Amino acid sequence: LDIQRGATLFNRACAACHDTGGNIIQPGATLFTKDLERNGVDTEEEIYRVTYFGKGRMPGFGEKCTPRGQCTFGPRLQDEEIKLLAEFVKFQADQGWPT
Ligand code: HEC
Repeated sequence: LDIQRGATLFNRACAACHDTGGNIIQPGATLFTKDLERNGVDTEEEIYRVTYFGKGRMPGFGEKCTPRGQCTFGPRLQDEEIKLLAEFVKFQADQGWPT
């Protein structure tokens, strides 16, 4: 994957909530491997799905995310952007979110 492009997109679309792989809103639902595993989402395909459709307090970002209330009120992300993000998150989680 394009690490730098992924990092740039993550840093503007995700980082304020998932700061350095964390979760400033919801303890226990970080992007670290152990939390992803406990939540049943430690795969690229599952990370993509939750990014696309959202879950609870997390908005989803997909073009076809529905209904409006469960999705970002900002611009939707393209499929290719969400794929890049899912690959980036999986890679970072595998690496332990290096600083
Ligand atoms: C705050 C407004 C958020 C933004 C912006 C993004 N995410 Fe998020 N995310 C947020 C919450 C509150 C949660 C927990 C939802 C729940 O009730 O389970 C999540 C969860 C995820 C997960 C799953 C993590 C886990 O179960 O341990 C992933 C993979 C995830 N979020 C990814 C992600 C990406 C790629 C984002 C940018 C496009 C993004 N989130 C934005 C809060 C917020």
